[PDB]
Amino acid sequence: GRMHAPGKGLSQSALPYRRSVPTWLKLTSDDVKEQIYKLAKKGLTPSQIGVILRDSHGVAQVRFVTGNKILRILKSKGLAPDLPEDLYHLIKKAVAVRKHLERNRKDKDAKFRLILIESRIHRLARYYKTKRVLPPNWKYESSTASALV
Amino acid sequence: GKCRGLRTARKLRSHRRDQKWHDKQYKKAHLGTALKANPFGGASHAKGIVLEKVGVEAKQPNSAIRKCVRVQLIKNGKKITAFVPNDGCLNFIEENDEVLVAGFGRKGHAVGDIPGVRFKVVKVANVSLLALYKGKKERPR
Amino acid sequence: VRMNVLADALKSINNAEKRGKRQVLIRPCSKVIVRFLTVMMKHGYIGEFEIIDDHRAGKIVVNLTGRLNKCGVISPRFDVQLKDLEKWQNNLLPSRQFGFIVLTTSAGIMDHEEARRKHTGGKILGFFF
RNA sequence: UACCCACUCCCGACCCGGGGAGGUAGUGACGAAAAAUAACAAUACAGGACUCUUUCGAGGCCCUGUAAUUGGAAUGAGUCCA
RNA sequence: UUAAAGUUGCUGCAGUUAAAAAGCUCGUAGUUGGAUCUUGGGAGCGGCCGUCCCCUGCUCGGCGCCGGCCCGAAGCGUUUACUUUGAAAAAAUUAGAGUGUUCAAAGCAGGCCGCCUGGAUACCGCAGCUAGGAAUAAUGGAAUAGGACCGCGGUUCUAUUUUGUUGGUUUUCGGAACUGAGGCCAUGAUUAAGAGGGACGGCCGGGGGCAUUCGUAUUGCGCCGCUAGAGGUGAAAUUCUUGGACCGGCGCAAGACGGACCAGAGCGAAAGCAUUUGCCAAGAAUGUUUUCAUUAAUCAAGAACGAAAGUCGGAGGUUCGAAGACGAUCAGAUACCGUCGUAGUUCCGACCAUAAACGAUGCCGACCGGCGAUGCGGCGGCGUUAUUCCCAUGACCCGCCGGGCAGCUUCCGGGAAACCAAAGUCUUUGGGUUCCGGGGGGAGUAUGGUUGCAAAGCUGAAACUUAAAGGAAUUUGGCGAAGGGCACCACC
RNA sequence: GAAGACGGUCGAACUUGACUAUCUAGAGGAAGUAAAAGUCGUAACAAGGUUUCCGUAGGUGAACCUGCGGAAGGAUCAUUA
RNA sequence: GCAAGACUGCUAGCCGAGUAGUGUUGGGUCGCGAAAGGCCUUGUGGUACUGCCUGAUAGGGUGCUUGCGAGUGCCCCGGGAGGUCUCGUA
Repeated sequence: GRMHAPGKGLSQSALPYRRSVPTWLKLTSDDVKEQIYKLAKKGLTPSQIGVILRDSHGVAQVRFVTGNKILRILKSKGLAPDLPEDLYHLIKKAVAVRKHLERNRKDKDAKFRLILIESRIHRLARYYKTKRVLPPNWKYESSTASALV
Repeated sequence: GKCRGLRTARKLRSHRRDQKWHDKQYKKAHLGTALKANPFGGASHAKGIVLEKVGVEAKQPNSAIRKCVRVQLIKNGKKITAFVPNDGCLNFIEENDEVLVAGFGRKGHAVGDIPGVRFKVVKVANVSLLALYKGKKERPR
Repeated sequence: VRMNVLADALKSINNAEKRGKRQVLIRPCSKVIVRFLTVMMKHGYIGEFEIIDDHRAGKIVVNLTGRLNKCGVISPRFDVQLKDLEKWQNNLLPSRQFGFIVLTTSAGIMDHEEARRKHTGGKILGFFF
């Protein structure tokens, strides 16, 4: 099931069969790109961009109304952050666990979950080095909290 | 095998090698301690000198005494006990004679009724015990 | 985790034949399962199948007759020369009169006697009888 | 604590000399292949085979066997001119 | 020494109880890896099917030809294994054709009245070399376009067949490097796995850590009235007591633990978790038309946690209490029982890594029967209650979905049986991956190494002895077991 | 053009000294095996007469016993608002 | 604009009126609830059945017989009177 958790699970999205835009929506694709630009300028993550674009304007998927995805448009303009958002969230969770363990010493379970989070970071960093996104000399040490966010 | 990969050859070769080396019948022949423990050194027959004749005890359901001759070898001077097979053949062996000690047949195990021995006698005074038992020849003096 | 889709699918239809069902849905779809059920239908052991088309890895539903006994698999894909075909078909085929073993070649996915008559070997894929 | 360069070859001025290289023997139950110590007759004896006497009993020429019996035809080991 | 030995298991072992899952997670080498890229068209030899032709191109010269087509070829059209052919692959020995060593093991001889002759072949795993095939695992281009294609336009260095016999010229003929603008393409990204990571909203749980508060009970101190007794056993005593033991009541002080609710219930990888409230940090589950796009379970060598007791320095020392001291049961108690009683039991730290740490059953993934309850979250529907009306919320009920501890029946099927929805999909053996055992003792023992202040933890034999030690189950036996019936050789 | 000599190089070997592996005295103690008869008691197997077993501590002639924490391989698959 | 169906709230003449007053937890049009008075056509029939309280003959806490377990009956008023209700008994 899960990579670190013991139990299994089954909860994920299920995209429908039809590769067609909805007929009732007359919202122009250039306009959809314009909300993608302005909500990305507001400073959110592409999962949040997708859920708000699905929520307010009621579009099924970006990939049907347009030809690309959200991160493809963000890297086409160039205002996307260099750090990936999942690595950013995992690093922020790790430094939150480190700040929790700064004051608590006997908490062995927090140290165990810290080892698990660092294991997941080391597992994903080699893939992001392999697919040539991150520089080859990049590495996550135990002290990178003032320079890396 | 437990591992059934295409490119997992000497994993299984090493596992076979370790569990073959960790056997007993295989370990009896491939270690020098077994040959250094046997006084024969892998030899079928051996020569030795008789120094005394001893009566040994027997097992539980068959109560008797058996006749074992003590034989000293020439390879190392080790003091071992043999066993005269046939009936009425103890009197042919006295002190200071050469005998041809051999095996018995259970790879150096105490066979049947006589504890503490693993070898018997085949020849005495350069003639076989069968000849001295059946009266085929005469013992020299 | 699912790596060999073929072995799981053929064990699924093997258990479906053993239990006594008539239709069974195997989850993954590759080209190799299509070719194996194709030559399965060509050599007359099972009923005609349907492949459902989705926008993902599809599924296959098969109508089953009672003519099949065992649908095995060989993992991994050992290479088979023409001098070594008798070595496999003596100890894996239940008899010489029937029982049919398939191996993938440079020409296509096809059985052993056609490989003998066109003189081309390849790696072994599976078997049935 | 054998005989010889004749067969197969080899150095050397060289048809012609030499070679325990080799060959020929004797010892030899490492081991392998072939293959003697028996065949021929029946009274003395249990009937199986074919027909009758409910069953013993005649014909039984092929008889399954077997008792230091008989006139026997044969070949070898070994002795031994060549 | 080999087959028997399916008792070394590549084919082809076993792991709940017969020998054997490290206590449980993380994790580097190695191993194993989701789907998908090209099919058909045109006609034939024949009674619709079996043979069967095409599926990259631009210089030298050729069954031919009347400036142009085809054919032969020095020059080439990314790459591994597999598969078939080909070369090169000492002889005897292995298999094997030929012939009367009289047979045969051998040998390459031999036959017709000078001649005929054979004295071959097959095999020689791998690795190296050359070729028609792209089914199978990966390689590979073009995404900040230093992307392809016919072309347009400039800078620098050099080969001769061209410029009155000739000293001499850039050329023309043309080689290479750089290079500015535009056109042209169908201008370049397959999806979203009943794989994985992450984000979002409600929530769930004795999950953790820190700080709090509460509840009796134990023991002791201070006071009050009371009497000569609390100690314990099928049986007494050692214990304390007019120096007031014991009990009842009022207050103070310390320490331990959170009963009844408290369940074949929940959480955590495992050891383990139960008084209230507050703070911090996660995590499974359900919901998704969100995001990333093969990131994937498995783990040599390496790391964190780890019941109880064990050692080391402090604080407090109430109950309980190894050793130690007595009384009886006893023939003998140094053991059971009763009275005191040390370390320890509690926290702050510093360590070691052991259990019947046991579901005595590794982890991931799929498939194969039913049934009713239980816990989480969601999807709807009668009806009642928050008093009477209207919607959603908590609670009741009906039925569904996904995960988990589980329960009942079941020749599914398996096994030696007890039994098992896995302990099945195993001779009809093959989904992938770590660890561990070949008779029982000697023995987790000698010794070596290694961690440890200390006990010990891991690795780990040999010699010698025996033919048994062991697992499941019916019947006899005897119980200082349970439950029945019988008798005047038992009782009333 | 011999003998002989100073230098170089390869160098067998010798003396001194350390170290390493095998065999053999080895005073002495600690153990198990092969057996049929000698004393204390039967520790465990039937509620083994104190239920058994596993880790960690402690003394004893002996199997053994006692805390602390677990197990059912136990005699309980179950105790009624 | 035609055009009737399906069920339903209350009042037992209608207006005052769902008006004072009450109120839950989170709401709303909000449940519960008379009256002084007026206009007066002048105020409906069959049929049950009732321990107490909170807060309806509602819902739910809970009752009585005598030892036991369960049934019978159990609002008020007037009158006729009798004297311990059954089913089996841990």
